[PDB]
Amino acid sequence: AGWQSYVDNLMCDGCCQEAAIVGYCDAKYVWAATAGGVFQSITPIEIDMIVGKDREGFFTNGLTLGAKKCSVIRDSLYVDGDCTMDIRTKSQGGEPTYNVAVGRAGRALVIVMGKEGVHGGTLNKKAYELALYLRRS
Amino acid sequence: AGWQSYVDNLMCDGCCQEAAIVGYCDAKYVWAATAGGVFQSITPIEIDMIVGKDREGFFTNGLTLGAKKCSVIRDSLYVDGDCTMDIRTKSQGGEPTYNVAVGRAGRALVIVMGKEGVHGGTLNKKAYELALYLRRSD
Amino acid sequence: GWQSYVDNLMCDGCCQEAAIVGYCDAKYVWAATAGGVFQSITPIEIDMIVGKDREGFFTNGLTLGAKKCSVIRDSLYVDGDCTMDIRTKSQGGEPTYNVAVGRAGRALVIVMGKEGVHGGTLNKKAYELALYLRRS
Amino acid sequence: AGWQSYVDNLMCDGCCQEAAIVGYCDAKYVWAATAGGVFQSITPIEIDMIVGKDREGFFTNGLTLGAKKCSVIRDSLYVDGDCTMDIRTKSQGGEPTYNVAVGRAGRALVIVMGKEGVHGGTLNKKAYELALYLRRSD
Repeated sequence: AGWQSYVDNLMCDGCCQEAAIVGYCDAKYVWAATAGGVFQSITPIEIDMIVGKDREGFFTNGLTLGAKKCSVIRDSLYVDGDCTMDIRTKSQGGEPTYNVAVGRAGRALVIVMGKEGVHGGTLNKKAYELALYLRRS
Repeated sequence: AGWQSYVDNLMCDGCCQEAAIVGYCDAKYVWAATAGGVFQSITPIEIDMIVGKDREGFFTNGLTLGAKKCSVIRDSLYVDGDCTMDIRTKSQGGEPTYNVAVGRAGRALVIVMGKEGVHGGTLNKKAYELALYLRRSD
Repeated sequence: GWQSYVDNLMCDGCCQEAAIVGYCDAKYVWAATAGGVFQSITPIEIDMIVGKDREGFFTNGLTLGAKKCSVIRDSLYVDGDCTMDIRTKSQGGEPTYNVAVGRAGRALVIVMGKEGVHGGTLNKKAYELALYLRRS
Repeated sequence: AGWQSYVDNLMCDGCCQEAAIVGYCDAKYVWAATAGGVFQSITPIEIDMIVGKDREGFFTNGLTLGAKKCSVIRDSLYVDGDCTMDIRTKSQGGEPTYNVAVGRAGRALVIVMGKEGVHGGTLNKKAYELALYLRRSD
């Protein structure tokens, strides 16, 4: 019912270490996120970079999510028949990189970070399905 | 009971130049394909490379479809919650490349080749959607 | 072509008739299986199906290609659904057949099952195609 | 993650006054259900009546869910392409009847009771969708 339950739904199958529902329109802030993760720290400026008119800048300079440096693998956020972005965190102190997927609905963004080893396709479709569901709703 | 029916409905929105339904189990061959395209010439050996246990050999050496040299962008064919593969044809003398998507249903493979400029995400969800429809209709 | 979707619905063999009919601007049969009553669905009949009056057809019934029918369940505009469970009427010594309507964006998927084919089978058949057309 | 979360998923959109996930095979009992409702009281005997070989007895004598007398509107639990039952409670002390839908997955039953005025179609598809989802998993 609440947005936290939507995060619960995303975290249910166990392949995500974190999940979040983030507004990108007139309620541009984190609606709900996994407690204690980095998504709780996603800023309005970071959201702008994700949904911005410029779809080439993030490929050159990357982007941050909750101040976590990431790289863009594929941008399909505004392409025909899709509404996703495949991202991957940058490895720091020997840590493994993590896949991230964004699903864009009409008012919010579905963001998921996979646990170590989880494939981008799994996250892509997870993000896609909830985005589509929110769109009909 | 015609699979040529499905390829027609894949060619509707006009973003594809080719479309095909290809088996990868008992009926390892093209069931239906765009007339005049390379998908029409997909050999059993090629189907094997697509659905094989080896999910690294094609990234290293690429794969072919109807003999056309291609590269694998992403493999999500057997990964949790997905059933697609993002492919892209290679250029010989500067000609435009074309994105390709594979959608794995029960015993059938949905394969679509986009026109110039059509994004992989578009084709990925195009193949994904038809595969999902086929799976749900067990 | 829409005639591709109707011949698609005839694949599994549980149906004796299938059709794609418009209910908005293009209010007429787009495609139908040849030799059946569905080819003859009129705009007046499409109006009853998709009408604002969701009680009229229960009291007096409805017709598809002039075939007299009774509405079992109306889920066309209800939340989470987009179907209608119909059943043709017997005009004497004839077996009845179930019919299901699936409402997509601007189209209407209509399927008539053969004798013995249960309504739930047809309901999900229409539901699945309507869902595919919607998501796509 | 747990079973109560699946119940939470079913209750999210607000059209259900109650929801539950009930095992019908080797773990034939309520796995999770809405706190304080009637589904919490679903017995193994009631479960057997729902999934039993006899698909006609319940139309004649009705059936109970948590001791609550109900009637069967439609049985599609084992028909081709479907996996649901459309049930409806019987009105007692002037109260309104409530629609109920049962969706059958491989090992469990998705059961939902609509609020006053909620249509059978809504519950039918809600139950159908989660049962199909559970099936993709088991």
